[PDB]
Amino acid sequence: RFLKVKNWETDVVLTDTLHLKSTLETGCTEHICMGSIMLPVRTKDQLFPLAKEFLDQYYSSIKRFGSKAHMDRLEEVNKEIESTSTYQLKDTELIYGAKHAWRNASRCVGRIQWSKLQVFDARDCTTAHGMFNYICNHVKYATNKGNLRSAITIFPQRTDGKHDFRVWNSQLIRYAGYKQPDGSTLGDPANVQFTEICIQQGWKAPRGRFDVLPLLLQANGNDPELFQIPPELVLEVPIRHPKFDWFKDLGLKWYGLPAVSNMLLEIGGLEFSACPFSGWYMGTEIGVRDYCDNSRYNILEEVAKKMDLDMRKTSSLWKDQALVEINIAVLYSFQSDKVTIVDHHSATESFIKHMENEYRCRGGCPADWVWIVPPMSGSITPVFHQEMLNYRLTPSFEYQPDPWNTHVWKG
Amino acid sequence: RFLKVKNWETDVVLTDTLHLKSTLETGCTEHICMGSIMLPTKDQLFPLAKEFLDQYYSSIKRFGSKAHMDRLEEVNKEIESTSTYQLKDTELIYGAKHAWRNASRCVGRIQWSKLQVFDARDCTTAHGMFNYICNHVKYATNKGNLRSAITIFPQRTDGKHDFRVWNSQLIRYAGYKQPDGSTLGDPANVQFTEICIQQGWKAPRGRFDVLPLLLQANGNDPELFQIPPELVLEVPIRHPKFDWFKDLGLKWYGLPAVSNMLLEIGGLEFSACPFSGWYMGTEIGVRDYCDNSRYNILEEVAKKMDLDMRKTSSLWKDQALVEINIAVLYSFQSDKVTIVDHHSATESFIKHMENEYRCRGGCPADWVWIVPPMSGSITPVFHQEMLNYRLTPSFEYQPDPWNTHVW
Ligand code: HEM
Ligand code: HEM
Ligand SMILES: Nc1cccc(C[C@@H]2CNC[C@@H]2OCCNCCc2cccc(F)c2)n1
Ligand SMILES: Nc1cccc(C[C@@H]2CNC[C@@H]2OCCNCCc2cccc(F)c2)n1
Ligand SMILES: C[C@H](O)[C@H](O)[C@H]1CNc2nc(N)[nH]c(=O)c2N1
Ligand SMILES: C[C@H](O)[C@H](O)[C@H]1CNc2nc(N)[nH]c(=O)c2N1
Ligand SMILES: [Zn+2]
Repeated sequence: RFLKVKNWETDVVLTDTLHLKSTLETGCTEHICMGSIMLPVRTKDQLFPLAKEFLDQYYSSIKRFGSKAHMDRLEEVNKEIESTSTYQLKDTELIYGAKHAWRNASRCVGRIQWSKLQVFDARDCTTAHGMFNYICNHVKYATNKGNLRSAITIFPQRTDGKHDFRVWNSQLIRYAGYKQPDGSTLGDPANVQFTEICIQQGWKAPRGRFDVLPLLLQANGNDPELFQIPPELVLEVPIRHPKFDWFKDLGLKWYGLPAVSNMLLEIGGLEFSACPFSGWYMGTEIGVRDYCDNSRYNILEEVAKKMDLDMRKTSSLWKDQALVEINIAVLYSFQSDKVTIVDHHSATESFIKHMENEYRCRGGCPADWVWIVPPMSGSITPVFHQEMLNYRLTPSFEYQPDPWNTHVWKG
Repeated sequence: RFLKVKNWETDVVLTDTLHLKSTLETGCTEHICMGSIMLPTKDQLFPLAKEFLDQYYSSIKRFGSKAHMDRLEEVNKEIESTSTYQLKDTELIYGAKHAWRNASRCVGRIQWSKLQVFDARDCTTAHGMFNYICNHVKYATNKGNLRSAITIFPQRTDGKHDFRVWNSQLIRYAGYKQPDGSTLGDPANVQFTEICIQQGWKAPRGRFDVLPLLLQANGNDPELFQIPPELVLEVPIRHPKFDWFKDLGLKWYGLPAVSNMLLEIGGLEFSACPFSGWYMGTEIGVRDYCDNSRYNILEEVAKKMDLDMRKTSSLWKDQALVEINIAVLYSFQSDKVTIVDHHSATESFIKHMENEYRCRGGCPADWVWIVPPMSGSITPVFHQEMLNYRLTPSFEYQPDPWNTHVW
């Protein structure tokens, strides 16, 4: 079967055949669409078929499908599964797998970059201290003094689900949040609960608006342990505005390295529950979401106050006005300090070209419109007008529940 | 079976059961989501009629009453004999209000029960259609104090005798291709603007020429009529701070009135059913003015603002977009023509959702259309999970008639 997507701005029509390779379920049915729902121990039995699909994909990509080397590898993996109930990926397979999870990530606007990914193999890691060292190195390599490079660090896979490696932080670098007795929050409201766990674990909190959280790291299913990232490894940008000189006195800064640490990487049936990865920011993630969400730093009022905007009626678009200025400041600040950042115009335009290329060479590009369209100025970006098909390919990145909800405390 | 929706800003969780009454198909499967795709007999008619009359009699609290049973028999007898049936006035009013209530792409449904219904089922000619339409336009406009309305022409029969309004909206501006290579006026309507000239319209060939109506009665060839200019309320666009803005020569019409959809009530198909409410500001200022394939005015506005258009990262498009939208709202407000901003509209829709969850057990909603085309995440709808499903009565898209009609 063949499915068409249309771009309503250009009349370009594309044909999807790749969706035929899709296995996992979407959440949707013929009766209900769940496209805006945020979240819609394997046996030998189910594992070998998952391994086989994967290795067939891998061997096709290197143009060796059906080769003696392909067949020997199937036999070898088969025999490893029947003997040990699991198997180990070769380095080449791990790299290919991790690149493809990113390529298959339908919510990611940054995928033009998928084939340039530094893979760090951390499968020999055994302790929390080991994990801290690997992560420090990842941070330093990725930051590259402002000239950001994409990377992922892959810790040992799940075995019986009782010995999982996990990073408890949702991102490697994030700011503390402190709920006050009067109901107000200091710092990032998104991180209150995690900040609380850190404090209970023995973190001494500075209690300011921008305290970089400590890493909380779990190796081999053990209770997690705290570590401070060396501050000299944590690149930060003070936010100022090209024309507004009072902007600096708001006291805003942000970190340069966005690095997701709470997802699960699946490759050929194997589950890597600790696989932190990082790229670089699109400006709107900080300027729109982190600064302007009501449940985040929520700076719209204060910025609009200082701007002397008419704040008495929403119909003045004071919020919209202040939002643009904040986002201008973020892009200007990163650019001035030579820290890699991309604006939402350039990022969406590059995504469109990537997507078209993927249709020509791969037969499709799964994409989640709800996420791909930026959270400001939607329809003046070309993605707004782009019909997209969303479906699940493996290898993949998956959401996993926060570990403090599941962990068996050992004491 | 019982599904939950979460708002990620407020933590409010709502439970949906209304979807279990869902009937039509979405386009999506377990393998593929099509959420962002724009277009994804006697035996057949009676279940549809029964389903409808059951919900109608349930709504007036007479489910399983004698009047209920009597009406089901009457409609069944009429189908068996005539191969169709006619709605009581009460059933028409209810059906049309509920089609709006079930419209998952409509942010404005808080208003659903205040809908003036104009029964035009006795219409027989294009001239008749024109008279009903002018009356609709004048009633709804109300000198700027807009009132929601729909006018409903006769239902489909053998399908060779359809009533259709060929315009996509009652009021829209002409579009003309030029030797120059570019486009004058609204590029969205070029094709239609040509069909009108092909039918004998003398086009003024300006930037903002109100199009003629092109009305099809009883499956006949369609005819042209100019809406009396004094009935088309228009708004000149100025900025509260930028003096120069007015010199761009921009204006828009006050009445949005969708005329190309198909209203389905209890299995019956009303193919000409123009309806109207009032504008959310972004439709005009973001989409009509700034879409690249529309009036596409960002380039010119940014130039007057003397912004740095050298690089995309100066956010010059974004700055201009905001001012253009401030102007649209200000102009409408100054001339006392109803308009709603996207903040107030989306806030209203959240309240409507909560009302519908407690009262009805849910609210079908299409997040891709509900979230405004600017400033998405600073409106509350961005953070609201929504479930999308199809209920009847409903409004459905139908293809442009010129593709289908034979002359
Ligand atoms: C290289 C520059 C990149 C840019 C500009 C970029 C852009 C983005 C953005 C804006 C989002 C949505 C962010 C949000 O709203 O939370 C996203 C999501 C995502 N991206 Fe990227 N990305 C980049 C690199 C990467 C890399 C290196 C990976 C993994 C190897 C990745 C995988 C993902 C995944 C799995 C999601 C979904 C996250 C979730 O479900 O929470 N991206 N991308
Ligand atoms: C009272 C003021 C109203 C407001 C502010 C409003 C708002 C909107 C908006 C912003 C859209 C998206 C339109 C677009 O972007 O093209 C929409 C779509 C729609 N609305 Fe409303 N609405 C109003 C009244 C009505 C009425 C009176 C009806 C029917 C009786 C209606 C039924 C619909 C339908 C069927 C759609 C989807 C149209 C399509 O698929 O093209 N709305 N509404
Ligand atoms: N899948 C889910 C489910 C629930 C929650 C979440 C994280 C939310 C999504 N939105 C806010 C927060 O996620 C914030 C982190 N997102 C950064 C993604 C990114 C950008 C650039 C480079 C790179 F490597 C990675 N995900
Ligand atoms: N369902 C479809 C499919 C294809 C095309 C379309 C019309 C397009 C969609 N997007 C722009 C244009 O629709 C025209 C604008 N629609 C106005 C909706 C509205 C607002 C306020 C009051 C009221 F009565 C009606 N619909
Ligand atoms: C409910 C809704 O799905 C949710 O707010 C989504 C919408 N789109 C998003 N898009 C991105 N990129 N990131 C997000 O966190 C969200 N949140
Ligand atoms: C491809 C995508 O579905 C298309 O651009 C949609 C997106 N959301 C929309 N939302 C509204 N309200 N109106 C539209 O015309 C569109 N267009
Ligand atoms: Zn879907």
